[PDB]
Amino acid sequence: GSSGSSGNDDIIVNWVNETLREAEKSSSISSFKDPKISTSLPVLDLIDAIQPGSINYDLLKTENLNDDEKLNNAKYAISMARKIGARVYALPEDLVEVNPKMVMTVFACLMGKGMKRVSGPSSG
Repeated sequence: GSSGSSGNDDIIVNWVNETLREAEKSSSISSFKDPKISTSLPVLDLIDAIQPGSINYDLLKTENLNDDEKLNNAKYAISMARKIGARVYALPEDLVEVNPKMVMTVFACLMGKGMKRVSGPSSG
């Protein structure tokens, strides 16, 4: 749930964690500059957590990845985004190096659901 202050930019991380927690995922992040992101674990699981059936670990690697594999993972993650409707403008090449320069549109776009507004003072 959006328990807290729905709006801040720090929620971009909390959400990712929660969303995965409620989904019972083994992926997560610590900050916009998280290492695990290199494997696209938190970025891949985050999507599935919302729409089960898209991400198929079967095709994924998530095992001793490398400059080569790591990439394929980045390209796949972004691919799904658009599939579900996450028109993003970034490159999987920079994502492999946990670069917040391109990821700025990665998570942000996904967080598009978080930020919101209501008429009455409702918490959630």
